[PDB]
Amino acid sequence: MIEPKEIVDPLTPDASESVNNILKQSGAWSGDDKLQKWVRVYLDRG
Amino acid sequence: LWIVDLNKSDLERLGTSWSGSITIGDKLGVSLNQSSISTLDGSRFIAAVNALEEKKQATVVSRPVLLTQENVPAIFDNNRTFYTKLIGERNVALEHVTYGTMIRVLPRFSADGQIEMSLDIEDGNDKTPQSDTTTSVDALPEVGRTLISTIARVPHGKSLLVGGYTRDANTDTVQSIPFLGKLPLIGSLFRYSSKNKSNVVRVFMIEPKEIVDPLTPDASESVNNILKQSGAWSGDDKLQKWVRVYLDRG
Amino acid sequence: LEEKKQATVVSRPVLLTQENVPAIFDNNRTFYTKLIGERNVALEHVTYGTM
Amino acid sequence: IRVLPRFSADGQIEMSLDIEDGNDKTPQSDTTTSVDALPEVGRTLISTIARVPHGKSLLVGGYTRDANTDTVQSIPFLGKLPLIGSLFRYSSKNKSNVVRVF
Amino acid sequence: LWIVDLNKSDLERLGTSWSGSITIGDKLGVSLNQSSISTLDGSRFIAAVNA
Repeated sequence: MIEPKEIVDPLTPDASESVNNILKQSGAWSGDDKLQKWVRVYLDRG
Repeated sequence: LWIVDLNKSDLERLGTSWSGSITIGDKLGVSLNQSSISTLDGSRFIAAVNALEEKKQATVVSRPVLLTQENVPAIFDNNRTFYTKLIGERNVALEHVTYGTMIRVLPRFSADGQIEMSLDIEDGNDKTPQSDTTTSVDALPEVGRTLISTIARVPHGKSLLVGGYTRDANTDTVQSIPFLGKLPLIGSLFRYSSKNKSNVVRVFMIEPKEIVDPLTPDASESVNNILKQSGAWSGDDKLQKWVRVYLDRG
Repeated sequence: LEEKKQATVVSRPVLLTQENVPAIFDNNRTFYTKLIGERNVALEHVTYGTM
Repeated sequence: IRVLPRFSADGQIEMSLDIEDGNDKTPQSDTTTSVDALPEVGRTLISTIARVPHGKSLLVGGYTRDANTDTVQSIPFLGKLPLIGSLFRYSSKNKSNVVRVF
Repeated sequence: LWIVDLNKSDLERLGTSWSGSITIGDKLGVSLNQSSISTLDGSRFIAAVNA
């Protein structure tokens, strides 16, 4: 089968809230660590 | 960009399957299910039951980051090899999967503030027939190869999808004996049922952002918080400081 | 011997472009399944390609 | 690493970067701690011009990864009775999470 | 330039997995999990635990 659709809008909600609902529920969240947060924090908010 | 994978599968196997032969007085030989009498004369008929089931679930989320100027190309690619510990040190073996990634882009600015880019991306492992033992494939999940070739524009600081793949599947079979598999008392001792079900999504996202500022705090304070807490700091040594000090402050 | 077999599989790719520009998507996963036995060891596998 | 730098007017530096780092893919270190001794880092390659103000530090590219794995292998009938039903399980979790940035 | 790496992993493995076969009076043979009787007649069923 086939079906296209037109798209003009960004994703709602945002992608940074999608994966942070994945990683805190699949059991792989990695922001608690006080050894690795010193270099992820350069990398999440700019 | 955001790679993301979700895998989920369960499988069950239960039932018997019979074979073998009998004999009567060296005058007649009755065999069940292709058991040749030319290899067996008194070996009576046997059975085989299978019982095993499991539930598998695995996720993997990876992301590359890279910056350019506008109207200039750039390439990023990467491939690590992930090992896992097969059980045994003298009875020795390993198994390993390479995990490759590639991305090249060509961005520009618009008038109203949105970014337009030009994407070829790749991700996956190479097809390797390996990990022969049952949990050896279970250790490291597999993700297939993929390739996009797409220009796509997106408003400032927000996230748009660029392509994906989903898949759902079942399987059902009931293998049995024709006459004796329907009587109510022990008729379900002659079944052989094996369901199977897996369902997998995988999608590539994208989001750019504009950047004008240097990193806050500085990088020399980042690694000096790493090395004094991971336990590898090397400024205490009175034999090696005489040449690192030419090298930290100019 | 007799049996009854039934199987379904439903898959979908998604992708976007602009208008009047080409684009390619292709994919191939390999699906393993657990043959019964760990020391009596064997596997079997099927690649599933899409373009 | 190869580069090609120049000065700007206001004091910032603009450079031209191709860098590489890693080991070559070697199937080796067969014993269990032999891989554990020396860690592995994958190959990487950048091709990027990037400018940065004087004396401060800017990021040029990186890679992170998170993963799980869960499986519960058991016997269908006898794996649910309360008394010794958990003697027929086979559970094996797995979890790794790795960052790396230039 | 500054290379930096952080790696972290943990892994656990626990449980059993069974196999083997029995016999009754040289008249019938019941086997669990692909144990062929064509290699074994009196070798009773075994287990394997990993921890």
